[PDB]
Amino acid sequence: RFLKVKNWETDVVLTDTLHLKSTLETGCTEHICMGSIMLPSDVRTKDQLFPLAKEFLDQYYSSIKRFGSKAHMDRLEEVNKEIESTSTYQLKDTELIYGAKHAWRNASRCVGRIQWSKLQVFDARDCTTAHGMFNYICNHVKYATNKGNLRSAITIFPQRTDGKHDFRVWNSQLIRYAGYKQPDGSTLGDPANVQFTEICIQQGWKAPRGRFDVLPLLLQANGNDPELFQIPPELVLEVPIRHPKFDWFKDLGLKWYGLPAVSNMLLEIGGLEFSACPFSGWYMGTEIGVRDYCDNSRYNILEEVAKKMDLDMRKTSSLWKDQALVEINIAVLYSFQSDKVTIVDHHSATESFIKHMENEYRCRGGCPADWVWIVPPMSGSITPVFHQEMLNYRLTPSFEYQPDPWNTHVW
Amino acid sequence: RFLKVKNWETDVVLTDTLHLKSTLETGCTEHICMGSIMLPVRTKDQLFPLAKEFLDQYYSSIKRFGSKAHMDRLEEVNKEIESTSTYQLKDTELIYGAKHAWRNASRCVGRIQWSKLQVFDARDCTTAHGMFNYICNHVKYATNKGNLRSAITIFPQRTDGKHDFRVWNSQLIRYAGYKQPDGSTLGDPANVQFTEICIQQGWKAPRGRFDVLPLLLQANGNDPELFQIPPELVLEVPIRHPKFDWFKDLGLKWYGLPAVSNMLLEIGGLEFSACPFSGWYMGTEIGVRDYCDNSRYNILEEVAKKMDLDMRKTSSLWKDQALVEINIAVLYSFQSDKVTIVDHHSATESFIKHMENEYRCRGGCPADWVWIVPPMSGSITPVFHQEMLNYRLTPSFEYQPDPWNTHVWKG
Ligand code: HEM
Ligand code: HEM
Ligand SMILES: Nc1cccc(CNCc2cccc(OCc3ccc4ccc(N)nc4c3)c2)n1
Ligand SMILES: Nc1cccc(CNCc2cccc(OCc3ccc4ccc(N)nc4c3)c2)n1
Ligand SMILES: C[C@H](O)[C@H](O)[C@H]1CNc2nc(N)[nH]c(=O)c2N1
Ligand SMILES: C[C@H](O)[C@H](O)[C@H]1CNc2nc(N)[nH]c(=O)c2N1
Ligand SMILES: [Zn+2]
Repeated sequence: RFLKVKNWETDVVLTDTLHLKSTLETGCTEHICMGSIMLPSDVRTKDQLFPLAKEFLDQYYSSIKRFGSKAHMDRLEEVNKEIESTSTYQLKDTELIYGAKHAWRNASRCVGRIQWSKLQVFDARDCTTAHGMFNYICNHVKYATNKGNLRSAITIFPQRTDGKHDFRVWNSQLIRYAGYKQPDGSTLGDPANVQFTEICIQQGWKAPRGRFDVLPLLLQANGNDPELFQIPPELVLEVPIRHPKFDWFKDLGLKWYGLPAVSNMLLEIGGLEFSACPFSGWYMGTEIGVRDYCDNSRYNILEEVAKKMDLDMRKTSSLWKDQALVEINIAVLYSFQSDKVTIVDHHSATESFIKHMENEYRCRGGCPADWVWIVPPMSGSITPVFHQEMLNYRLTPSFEYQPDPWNTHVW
Repeated sequence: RFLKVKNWETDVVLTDTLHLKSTLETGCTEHICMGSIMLPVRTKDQLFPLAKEFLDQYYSSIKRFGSKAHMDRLEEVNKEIESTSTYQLKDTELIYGAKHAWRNASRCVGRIQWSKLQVFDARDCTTAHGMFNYICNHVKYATNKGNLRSAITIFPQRTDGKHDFRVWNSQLIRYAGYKQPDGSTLGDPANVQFTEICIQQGWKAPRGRFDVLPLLLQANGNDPELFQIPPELVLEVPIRHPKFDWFKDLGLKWYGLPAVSNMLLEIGGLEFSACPFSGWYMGTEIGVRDYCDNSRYNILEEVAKKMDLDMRKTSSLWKDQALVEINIAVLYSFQSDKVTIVDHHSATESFIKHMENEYRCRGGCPADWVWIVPPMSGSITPVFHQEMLNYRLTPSFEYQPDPWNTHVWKG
């Protein structure tokens, strides 16, 4: 039970002991593996909270080489007393930064984790209003965008108290394109965002009804009704998509935004639940070119591109979809690189992740990793992660999924 | 207890109850997922329950459960076990078992075909020469002048583990590989170790780039013997590209018949250690893995050079572009020569239909996402978006150790 993972391309064997620190559950059993299920899975009682805090503070003081020290025991006692009285507790800034960086470090589905320690943490726990949230988010977007030299960042709004006063960003990402159902049956814009684009309109948002309309922010503070805000356009950096060989590619009229900023997850540190914690990095090209542009349930541009390439679209075995998919992804990378906007291709990112795995096994004893999500959605087996065995287990602090607010909110 | 899987592209939800019939273990636990691990002399004691379970399944399928034929057969097997320590399957039971081992193969995307398997009973075989004759007839039947037919040939079951029948080849038809003194490899790197054993056993190697390996066959626990498959039985396809006239000059060819020969077939507790089976290729097995794995023929560089791509930086996706062209050439060559092949779009679409049908008529379809998703263009195939449950059912195909590591040499 000191498990080993083999890379079948290189025969490198790593030994994993970190999984024995794991606490939460995978969803699998000895009789059935749920590793391809998208998502397995109210306030914390006074009891379950102190063990959670103790375990977190134990690993925090170990990381600063002060395990079993005066400061350690004192902080343990201090939090112990705060919980006994207040039925919760507040993190020190140092603890908050550590917790957020390690929630990313532990995100087994994230291929970009070699960067985990270079995370800018914005403490927004003093925020009280949607207008305040808007201000914090604009500052985040501007800092992270950095005129195309993207920088990772997270903004952490106040923690859940009793489930009635939740801070929530209702958008799934800070920047996403609208989607509208057409009278004929098709969809203009992003089909993934049709219900959200409806809620915004069904809320007051005057939609331009374009193909790439930046959605408004929909911000919930202290559990009140959410509020619409328009992100200043000069803060939304966008890349027009063109192809270094094909001039007609520009004519397609495609663009995408530079900042991937996920805003609907829940950050758990020491038992405390941060329901509003938008975070951002930079794109891997396939997220746009493969999934955003070519998923059948998204922009689904594959037919158009192949047609303009004059490919034989009559039989699947001509691999016209594969041919078009590559060209699309060459264009995305070329466009971002041309406009000096940070982006990583899937070969670079998976090579980086293999090196990160080696680092984590060496300096930490392991790295939880979800093969189903780490292997890119194109050209899987020519990237080094395809041939890498991975162990998936759930460490804390962590980012977790949470329900969509409009299914919960007492309106 | 019921379980649901969701297709996130179509929102189709399916309900699995078949996992309740699962006996064997997955390797996972509630605290770790081993879903990406490649690999996670039975006694009288444990054998009759395994037989009973199989015969219950068998007689259920023919709608004779609890019949006099069912009960008599159970008695007959029981007495045969207690008296002879093992038992013999009827021909009907063997055919059923072999088909269901394929039906239960959670890593196999081609299972829509499972009920159309030609089963060759080779349980009367006694020598390696007899094995050679049985395998030649299998290859001729399966090849069928390019109109491939699925087949399996089943040699005698294990007795005391000291008299195993084994096919030492990993596949019936495979190309030799030769490590050169300068560190380079001629032929197929995947087969260097086996090629060496063959050469040691007296095989005169042509030392070419595409040399069909000899069969190395072990009967009744004796030392294995070498045989050369008649070249007229080995159907091969020269690889050319439909637009690139220079592709032929790469000098590539591949064999037509994929015939895995190193797995163990388990039926009712009986172990068939030699059970070669064959179907037909999905194009990506050759074009992605065989040709473009860095640890295989690895022709990506040559193809990319002859296409004159930007090979300086990976973000030009020269590797991705060359991969698509190679896979176009594989499918084009096979189809032009009327040798059965299936592209990864057709094969995955069929699997989804198979899987839905299995959920309807059987209550489930165990499936290993990590293996079902093709090694290129993963997300533009429908299985990428399909949730799957993996669990172990019997009859089954299992891995077994390579014989050269366990064999006791006679001299
Ligand atoms: C800096 C560059 C980064 C890159 C290239 C990157 C890349 C990726 C990719 C490709 C995925 C798969 C998601 C999908 O395919 O839709 C992913 C997932 C994820 N990323 Fe990273 N990421 C980066 C930064 C970050 C940061 C800064 C955080 C948090 C602070 C983070 C947290 C996560 C999490 C939690 C997931 C998995 C979500 C889930 O469980 O479903 N990532 N990332
Ligand atoms: C009829 C056409 C067939 C096609 C197109 C097909 C396709 C495939 C593919 C692509 C794989 C993944 C293997 C890899 O990528 O290395 C696979 C796995 C497998 N196939 Fe099928 N197959 C076919 C027939 C069969 C037959 C006839 C059998 C047995 C009688 C079989 C049993 C298996 C098994 C047991 C595995 C899992 C191997 C493992 O766990 O390593 N297949 N198949
Ligand atoms: N309908 C629904 C509803 C719920 C869940 C899903 C699953 N749907 C996949 C998904 C959902 C949410 C986020 C996500 O992405 C994660 C992510 C996180 C950080 C990143 C940082 C940088 C970067 N470049 N990418 C990142 C991606 C995937 N679907
Ligand atoms: N280095 C190592 C060492 C140990 C184990 C492995 C696993 N190595 C993958 C593998 C091994 C053997 C066979 C195989 O293939 C399965 C298969 C079965 C039937 C097929 C029918 C048709 C078709 N087209 N393909 C089939 C593939 C995969 N690797
Ligand atoms: C590490 C991982 O288990 C291994 O590389 C697997 C991944 N998925 C695969 N899928 C298929 N079809 N064939 C393979 O050989 C593999 N290899
Ligand atoms: C069915 C499957 O769980 C689902 O489609 C997953 C598969 N792998 C993925 N991998 C990444 N990186 N992102 C995804 O959204 C998904 N989707
Ligand atoms: Zn699992």
